Amino acid sequence: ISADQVNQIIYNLHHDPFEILGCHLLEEGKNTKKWVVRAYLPKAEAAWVIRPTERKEDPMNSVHHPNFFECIIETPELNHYQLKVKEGEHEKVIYDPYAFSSPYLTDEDIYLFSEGNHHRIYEKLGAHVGEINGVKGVYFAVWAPNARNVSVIGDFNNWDGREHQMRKRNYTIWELFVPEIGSGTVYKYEIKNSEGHIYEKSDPYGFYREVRPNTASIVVDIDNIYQWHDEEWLEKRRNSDPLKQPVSVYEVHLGSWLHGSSAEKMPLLNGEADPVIVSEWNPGARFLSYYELAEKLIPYVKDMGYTHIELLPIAEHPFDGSWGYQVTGFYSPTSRFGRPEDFMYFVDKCHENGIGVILDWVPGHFPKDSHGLAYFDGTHLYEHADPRIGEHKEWGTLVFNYGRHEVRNFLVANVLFWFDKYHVDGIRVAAVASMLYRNYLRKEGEWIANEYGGDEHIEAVSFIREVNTLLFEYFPGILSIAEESTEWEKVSRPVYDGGLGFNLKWDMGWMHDMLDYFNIDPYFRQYHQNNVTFSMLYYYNENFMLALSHDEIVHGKSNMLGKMPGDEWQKYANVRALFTYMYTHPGKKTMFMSMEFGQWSEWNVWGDLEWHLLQYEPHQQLKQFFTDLNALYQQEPALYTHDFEYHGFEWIDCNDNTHSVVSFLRRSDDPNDSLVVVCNFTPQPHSHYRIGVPEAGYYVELFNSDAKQYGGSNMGNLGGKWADEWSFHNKPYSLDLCLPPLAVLILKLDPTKVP
Ligand SMILES: [Mg+2]
Ligand SMILES: [Mg+2]
Repeated sequence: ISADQVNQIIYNLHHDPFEILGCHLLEEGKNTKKWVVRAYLPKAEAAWVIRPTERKEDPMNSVHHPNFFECIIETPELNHYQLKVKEGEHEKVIYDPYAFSSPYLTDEDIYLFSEGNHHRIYEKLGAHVGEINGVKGVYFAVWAPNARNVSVIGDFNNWDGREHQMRKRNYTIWELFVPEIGSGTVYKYEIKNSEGHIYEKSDPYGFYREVRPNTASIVVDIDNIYQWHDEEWLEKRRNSDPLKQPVSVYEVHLGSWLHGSSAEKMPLLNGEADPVIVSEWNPGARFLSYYELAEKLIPYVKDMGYTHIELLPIAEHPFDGSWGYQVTGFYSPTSRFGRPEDFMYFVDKCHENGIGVILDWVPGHFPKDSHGLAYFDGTHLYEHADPRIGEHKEWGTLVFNYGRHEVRNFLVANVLFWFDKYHVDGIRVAAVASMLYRNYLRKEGEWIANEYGGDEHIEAVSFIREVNTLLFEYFPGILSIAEESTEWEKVSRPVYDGGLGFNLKWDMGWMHDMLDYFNIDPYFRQYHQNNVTFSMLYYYNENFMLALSHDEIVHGKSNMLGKMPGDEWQKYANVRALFTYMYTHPGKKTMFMSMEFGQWSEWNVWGDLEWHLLQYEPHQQLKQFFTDLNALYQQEPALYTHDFEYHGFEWIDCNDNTHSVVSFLRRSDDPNDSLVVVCNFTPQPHSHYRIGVPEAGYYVELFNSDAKQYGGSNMGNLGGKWADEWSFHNKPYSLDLCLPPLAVLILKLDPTKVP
């Protein structure tokens, strides 16, 4: 490029920057092509083009002006890239703002979509505000290859689409530009199938929707509604390994954390909306907006000291009682809580407070609701036609055809969509078994094996591996968390080693062992010491997340206090002992709303949590317990730097089944950060209980779950204990400890204490 062309850009004299900026073909070789990417990046000193799917990074060179950058790349196709921009000490990674000249589908878009490789198809499919033939309007496009006809109906044509019949491109996608209409436009697709049957559909790629039980899609100017402030958070995440840092997740169902009064409007960011009544049964109650939740949920979580909030599915879903797991609008955050920008505000505010956001994502199935993806164009389009692989008959739902390119693309681009437009920090997928197995909840003779005569769902395994590959390439440093309940191997291992590509797996065995153990009368725990210790035997096969989730405090299982035996005092002690053990055991941490203040009742999705309990000392003390334990967890490297290395854990002794006592070390990089954990899982206090420690010195009582401020009896070691030179548990030195009842101690050598 020439200096005059550059100067025309710098000084805003150029007639169309898209001629010069973005990705331009220079020449074709035999096997390859020469491309140039150009960017105008004012205030940037340096820049790179990332080809994340190819594992490649090329520097950009300043050309004629310090803020005008060129990068020449030889590669057959350059569809998938990001710009890295350095402004002083700070780096951001972005999509090229000059990637798309035109709002309409190109030959290239349609080709990539057909191969299932359009990682940004949601820029072109759906509804987009744009300019065609010199007029501002909205481009609509939808995949419906077998439709006889498709029309856009909406507010703008009184739901009569005779003048808004769409144009079929390449026998696969319907499009229409509509002039003068913009964001706020309420619309659906009217489809005639091959039999002449006419019916209405929500926009599969729709970015916003009316409030359930209404189903109309709404046009969003998704790139011009919110100003982000989280560049520093995103830089930090991209440049960190979340496996080497503290992850304590507060799991939340947004619709049932806290309700407001339905007698006022729902405040939004710089706006308001009609209240959304939580139900006909509880009509005085409304949901909080994403905006109110940003003002109330985020400081609450910040004060508790959790690192992450995990949301039950917020993709648009018709029925409250699905909890979100039955999705019909994969590309919009539910309108129950306001608008897309309100949710953007919520993620931005989490990032300002140093809190990450994980989404429950549901690529496994979708329900039969006629507004949604089911039998979309008069064929099994999104779902496989054979019900032996295309229905979960026990659930009444449909299974995506993962082998069909445009379906794979729908889902793969969907997971990227939440990281791109909503800046989320991870996903969790429930019931991965449901996807992995051809015989899942199917009886003999009602399923067919794969082409090798196995039960493995080959197309699903392949899909899951592509999701995790692309996710970590485009957004390094995220969390991809799986719950898989059948002992499938290498769930949280890289795809190159034959894994599924998650970086964490819920330890469901650990959950079952812990809740079965603490449910047992203390006298009888001696028959069940294996519940405490067994899960360290398979621990190193995956990167485990220790999750006590929503699923464990519904459907007659009781909330945590209700699972515990004894009087009120012992029930609380049991909770403190379990959670202190969970926070000191190797693995990341997940717990669900209500567990942190001792809600007695089960989680009820039709109401909000029992906040009135925090009027009373016992609930308050348990919340202070969790607050201090989260604080300890972020402050003690040995609790998080080596969760997944042998170095990080060693049993001291775990053979005293008779007294239900176990003890272990946690270690980190610095030997002086080592922690001695001692667990007493009966109400029998011990005056003198010897534990081997690795070195002489004073061992501080860093934490004691029986402290009086947690609702305990306040027994312990009055600040700490000097190690005797007294061989015990194959260790040179030992502590003569007081063990409080139904309690866990954490002790740390203070190597600079005065003898
Ligand atoms: Mg009509
Ligand atoms: Mg209530």
